[PDB]
Amino acid sequence: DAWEIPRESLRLEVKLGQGCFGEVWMGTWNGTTRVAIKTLKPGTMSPEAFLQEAQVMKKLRHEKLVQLYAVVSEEPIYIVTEYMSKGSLLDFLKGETGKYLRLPQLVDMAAQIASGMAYVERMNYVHRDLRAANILVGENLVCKVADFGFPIKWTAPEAALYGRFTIKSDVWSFGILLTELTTKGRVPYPGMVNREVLDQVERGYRMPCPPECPESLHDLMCQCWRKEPEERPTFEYLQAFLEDYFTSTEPQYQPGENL
Ligand SMILES: Cc1ccc(C(=O)Nc2ccc(CN3CCN(C)CC3)c(C(F)(F)F)c2)cc1C#Cc1cnc2cccnn12
Repeated sequence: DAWEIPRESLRLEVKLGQGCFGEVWMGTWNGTTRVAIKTLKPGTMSPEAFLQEAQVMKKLRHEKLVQLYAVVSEEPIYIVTEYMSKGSLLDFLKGETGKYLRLPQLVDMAAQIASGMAYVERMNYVHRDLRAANILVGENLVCKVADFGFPIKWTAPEAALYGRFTIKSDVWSFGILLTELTTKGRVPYPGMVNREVLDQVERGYRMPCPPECPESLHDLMCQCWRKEPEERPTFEYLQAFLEDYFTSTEPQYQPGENL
């Protein structure tokens, strides 16, 4: 058991999520420390399929990966975790302060995610659904990699077509996630339906450079979007590249209207 707790500890205060097969609540733990809860909506998935997520989350422990705190085996099940106060990043980028973000805050932000995924990469694990809807945000623009568990527009074409879901198909996704950041949360492949994406991309189409995104950064995304998984960069290299960007790659970056 080890991470099992009682319902006596917890209190589910305001419903923040409304998942495929569950819900998500702000709360309080042992009446003191403020946490988040995944509640299985009963019948649907059962304590087998749902509770392999707590297995996986037990082994990972990293400063950019949402931290498991506790579990509740006896039904209804509450999977418990730290609370990211600004929520999902897609929400944050679309919300109040999205308009004030410039490219040093987005690229800093990006480097934290790459950090988390490098740790994921080190453990020989695949995420499978890397994107702005699976990144939570707390104060001071701290981002962490989360999971809320199909998206053609984020999934690599070798994983979408043939199921080769490797670390390097998360590398692909990271490049797309980068375009979300640089457009402020806009959906990939504007106007193009799932079917058009595959076909065009399959035939070499990549997203053009976002307006006011320098070309150096657009060369990074295309690096993630190479046709051969093994020629994609790595999260470590991407981490460093993003960390060093304004000294080593854009020292004449000058902020403008949007970025
Ligand atoms: C309550 C809660 C419960 C569970 C999870 C969760 O499922 N996390 C998770 C699951 C799996 C994986 C890794 N696998 C990927 C798949 N892969 C195939 C295998 C490995 C990881 C990761 F950390 F590794 F990324 C995280 C997140 C939250 C949240 C929250 C929260 C906190 N503040 C707010 C504010 C607004 C909204 N939500 N929220």
